[PDB]
Amino acid sequence: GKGDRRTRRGKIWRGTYGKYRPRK
Amino acid sequence: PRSLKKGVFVDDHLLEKVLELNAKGEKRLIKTWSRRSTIVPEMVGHTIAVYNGKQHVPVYITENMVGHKLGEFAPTRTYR
Amino acid sequence: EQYYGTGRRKEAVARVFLRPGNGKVTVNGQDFNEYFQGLVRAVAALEPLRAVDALGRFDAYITVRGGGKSGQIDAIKLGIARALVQYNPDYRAKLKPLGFLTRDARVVERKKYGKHKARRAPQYSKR
Amino acid sequence: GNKIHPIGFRLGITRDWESRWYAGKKQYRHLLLEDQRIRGLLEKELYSAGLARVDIERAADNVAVTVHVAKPGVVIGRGGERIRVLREELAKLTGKNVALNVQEVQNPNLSAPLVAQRVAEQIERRFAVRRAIKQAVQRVMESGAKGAKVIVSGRIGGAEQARTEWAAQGRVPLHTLRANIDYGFALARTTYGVLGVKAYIFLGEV
Amino acid sequence: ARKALIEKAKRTPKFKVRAYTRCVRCGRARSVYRFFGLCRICLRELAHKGQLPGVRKASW
Amino acid sequence: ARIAGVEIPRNKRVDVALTYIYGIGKARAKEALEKTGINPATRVKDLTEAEVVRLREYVENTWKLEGELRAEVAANIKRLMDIGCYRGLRHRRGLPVRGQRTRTNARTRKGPRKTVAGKKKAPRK
Amino acid sequence: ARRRRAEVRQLQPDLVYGDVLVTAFINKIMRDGKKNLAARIFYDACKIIQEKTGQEPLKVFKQAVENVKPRMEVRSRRVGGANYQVPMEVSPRRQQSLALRWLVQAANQRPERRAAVRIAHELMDAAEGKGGAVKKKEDVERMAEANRAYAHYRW
Amino acid sequence: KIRIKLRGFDHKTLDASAQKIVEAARRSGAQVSGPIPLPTRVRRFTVIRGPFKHKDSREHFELRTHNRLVDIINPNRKTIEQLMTLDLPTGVEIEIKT
RNA sequence: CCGGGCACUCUAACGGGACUGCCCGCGAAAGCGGGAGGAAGGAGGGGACGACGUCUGGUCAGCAUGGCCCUUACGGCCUGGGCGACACACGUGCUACAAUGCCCACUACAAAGCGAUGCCACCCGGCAACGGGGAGCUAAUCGCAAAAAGGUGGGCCCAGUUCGGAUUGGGGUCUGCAACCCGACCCCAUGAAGCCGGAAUCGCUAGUAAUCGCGGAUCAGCCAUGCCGCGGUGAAUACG
Ligand SMILES: [K+]
Ligand SMILES: [K+]
Ligand SMILES: [K+]
Ligand SMILES: [Mg+2]
Ligand SMILES: [Mg+2]
Ligand SMILES: [Mg+2]
Ligand SMILES: [Mg+2]
Ligand SMILES: [Mg+2]
Ligand SMILES: [Mg+2]
Ligand SMILES: [Mg+2]
Ligand SMILES: [Mg+2]
Ligand SMILES: [Mg+2]
Ligand SMILES: [Mg+2]
Ligand SMILES: [Mg+2]
Ligand SMILES: [Mg+2]
Ligand SMILES: [Mg+2]
Ligand SMILES: [Mg+2]
Ligand SMILES: [Mg+2]
Ligand SMILES: [Mg+2]
Ligand SMILES: [Mg+2]
Ligand SMILES: [Mg+2]
Ligand SMILES: [Mg+2]
Ligand SMILES: [Mg+2]
Ligand SMILES: [Mg+2]
Ligand SMILES: [Mg+2]
Ligand SMILES: [Zn+2]
Repeated sequence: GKGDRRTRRGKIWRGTYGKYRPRK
Repeated sequence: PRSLKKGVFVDDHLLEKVLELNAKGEKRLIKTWSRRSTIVPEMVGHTIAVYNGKQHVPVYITENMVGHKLGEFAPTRTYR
Repeated sequence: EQYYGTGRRKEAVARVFLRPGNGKVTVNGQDFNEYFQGLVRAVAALEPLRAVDALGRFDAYITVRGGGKSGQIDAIKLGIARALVQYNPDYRAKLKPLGFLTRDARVVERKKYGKHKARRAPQYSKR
Repeated sequence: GNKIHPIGFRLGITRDWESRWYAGKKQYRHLLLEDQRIRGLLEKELYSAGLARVDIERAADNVAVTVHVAKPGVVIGRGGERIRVLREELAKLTGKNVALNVQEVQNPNLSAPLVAQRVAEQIERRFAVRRAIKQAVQRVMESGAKGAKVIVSGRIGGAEQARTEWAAQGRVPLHTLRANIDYGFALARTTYGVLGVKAYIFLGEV
Repeated sequence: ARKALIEKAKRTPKFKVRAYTRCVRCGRARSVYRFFGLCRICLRELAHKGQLPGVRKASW
Repeated sequence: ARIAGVEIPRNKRVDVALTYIYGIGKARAKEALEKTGINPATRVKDLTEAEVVRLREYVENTWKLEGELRAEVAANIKRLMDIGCYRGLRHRRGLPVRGQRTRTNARTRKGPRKTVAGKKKAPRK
Repeated sequence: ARRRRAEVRQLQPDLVYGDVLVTAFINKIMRDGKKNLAARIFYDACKIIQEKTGQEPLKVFKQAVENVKPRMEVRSRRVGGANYQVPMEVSPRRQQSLALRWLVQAANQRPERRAAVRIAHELMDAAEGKGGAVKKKEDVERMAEANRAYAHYRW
Repeated sequence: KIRIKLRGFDHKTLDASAQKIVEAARRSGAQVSGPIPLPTRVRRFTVIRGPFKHKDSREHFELRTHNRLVDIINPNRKTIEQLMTLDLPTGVEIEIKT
């Protein structure tokens, strides 16, 4: 969930981007 | 998960005091207030007394510890 | 030739243009069902027409902006209801009782200070 | 502790600002720090003139300004010898080169800031508080005003136990956002310590 | 405000980091609003006096 | 089949199944099925001996896994520990190592709460 | 509610069966204001009932509700030191509130993985006269009268 | 094509600078595009009322920056005069990107 | 997108608008109960605003201030520590224990805000953090910007498990003179407790609760899960 750093919703919550949530 | 980037940091207080002290060879003791500085190759063999805020702890530097900051051998707090 | 209302809800603006025709409904250049894809509520948006036997005697071009889809659905609900009266003011005699003419005033209440969410107060202990 | 400053509360209507100069997120803090430096000096000296207000307008290095006093002369000086030194004291403070008009306070007993200053002085000279208050309310109430009130803090009369003397007449509706009530606060150092003085004058409603 | 630690105006921090806002009016160092240079307390004091132009009491 | 040291992922998608290996996670899993071209969705029970070989081949020679990994990691900790190193001491004292508050919740590294007598009057709240 | 008498708020009829009673059940099913998801669940249920049953789901829904309504219940009241379970009638309004609430609660106690199946099967076992819902209804009524000795404390 | 930008803190101080520029130009230039509103930019300052603790009080303050546009087409020389030195507002700032 | 037009939507100034006025019923009156028009009734909904006073309440560490005390140190400058300690106890919260769910795709619909020594479109390199390079913006023109929940599709099948992400090993990117004590952020490993919580106890009456995400102040960076705001979806129940 929101606490999973390396996941979709995880990056959102932590307000970041990366492999699991790229900037499109 | 350590980090610093490209440009290993080391205060030049002891640096120009060590690499320079390597001219005659080695020496007994040193006294620094730079926990900040990284331990580099040219220190192995030296005995750098580090300050922990109250004391100047004598830290013998070895090969296996090249890379760690000096503060890591001068523990700040005192528990039991 | 063409009739038009408006309708707004919870901060959703709806531009409703009714023109005689089949029963096609365009919402932002999209089939009604295209925009409100799988939203059980949607059906509602056109309730006013059915409230007077229109729908199968009209066609509608709809614009929308601001808010969320269900809010937009409520706005559209009013536009269609308004224009449907500009068309024939005798239609109020039926849409009134169903309150289709009313603009729901309910809006997100302001977030007060010292209070997690406007009303939800902080939990306290050892009192 | 309750009740907002009746001025900060009435800025919307019945009560304009004391600095009508616009600015942007880069200079505002400066033009502000400036006004204060201004009021800092103006008050540090013109005390004797009895300065009720001090507006400050701007447009671009042409810092309008003004100073509403009860006794203009004190500002001016022999022909204008004081209003000179000071006028240069402004541009020496801030190389802005600005005006320095002077409005006269028709009645110094309808300007809360003065009425406060008034009583505040008496307190230091050791006048009986209750009297001063009673009186002050009168001066204000006699020369017009649909209402008025005065409040002194504590250690009244050098007492160890801080108190709070009252006194007020007519109307002073603070909850009514339209009262147009001048508020004035005057400190009051003393051998034994500070005493705060607030003054309220209700003049005209709508 | 310990009129000695009001050496913030120093501008010679050796390293731009050590630079810290600090109130211009109180010396208050813990709630200094960039925009006003004031602390939350004085920012509230002057605003009441109408001495902060434009600054009104918000309500909605 | 057994890929890494006696590993037996089975009856479940190979990618998921590969996870049951010490050293492999969603990433290295998906990656190996990639560089070995095997549909991840296939149940290992439906894998091919041909495939099971390429997998076994790749994975085993390309990464330090299972026991060999624990050995290394074991080693590491013991190193910063054999050295004066602050980080080492923390490991010895069994306390957090990544600079965390030990005044409260530090349970995961400490274990169960070994409660002791306290000072009643003085709302410890 | 110390002043007025908080009047019951009316709900918007069903977007399908045009039934208020249905929106209600949907509201109970709904969690975290996800009224869409709520709606779908209920409907797939009316569908699953169409399947295993050659009867209109709306009629099954009703029947079910009816069987889970408690016409009597016990209410606690302190009198003379101790508290006594006083049985008393149950207003129509509360019966409905209770019936629907229990259906969803009982349904979510069920073993089927899919939400829709649960409401469906619970709704059926309900109109049949069985199911966890109807039990609650019965365990309640059994509770009442089982204390008829105190029925004179009308309340 | 005269671009006129009016900003301020008072919405009368600006409307009193969009009037001293709306008629004093309709006698030398285009029929002019009336003063155009333009959304405001509000800046909120939320402060804890008291000096010590009591973090649940707080009062709300704000700086509302109103805007105006105007935009008079056809400089016409004669317009650039009726609007040369004929204003009044002190709590205003003007901009021209014609 | 261009011509072109202010209709519409907005933007934002100024006005209109609701008065128990109108109708029936009760009443001495005030007013109560309905009914009609109306976007809106009978305080429309939410703020700002909190009397004489009480707690001898908070705050001399925001400031101001009487007295008292130190005035080569109870002042001052640095470097390094500390405020981050950890057997243990409590408060407020965060993330969870999962299928009305979690993933990955792909597609929608916000509102208020912020943006020179800055937002940073777009392009290239890098799994990525981020680094090169650069368009436009002193912003209703450009940018932060994707809103998320939803919707379509597909995977997982009920397991401490595609639930949950705590710890810990490793490799890095940034901000900064400098990240040991003591920074966020990325990637690979690791994958803890937790299967819904004893006695107790908290919030909330509707766009409220619950739930979803977005922006701000402070600020280099950040330990924001705090705080102050914004909008999406949107209940239950109140006998008494
Ligand atoms: K109102
Ligand atoms: K006291
Ligand atoms: K959640
Ligand atoms: Mg997960
Ligand atoms: Mg729907
Ligand atoms: Mg909300
Ligand atoms: Mg001081
Ligand atoms: Mg700083
Ligand atoms: Mg500042
Ligand atoms: Mg694994
Ligand atoms: Mg610690
Ligand atoms: Mg009032
Ligand atoms: Mg106390
Ligand atoms: Mg006390
Ligand atoms: Mg602390
Ligand atoms: Mg807790
Ligand atoms: Mg790339
Ligand atoms: Mg377990
Ligand atoms: Mg897992
Ligand atoms: Mg650090
Ligand atoms: Mg389970
Ligand atoms: Mg925020
Ligand atoms: Mg920040
Ligand atoms: Mg930390
Ligand atoms: Mg944060
Ligand atoms: Zn201050």
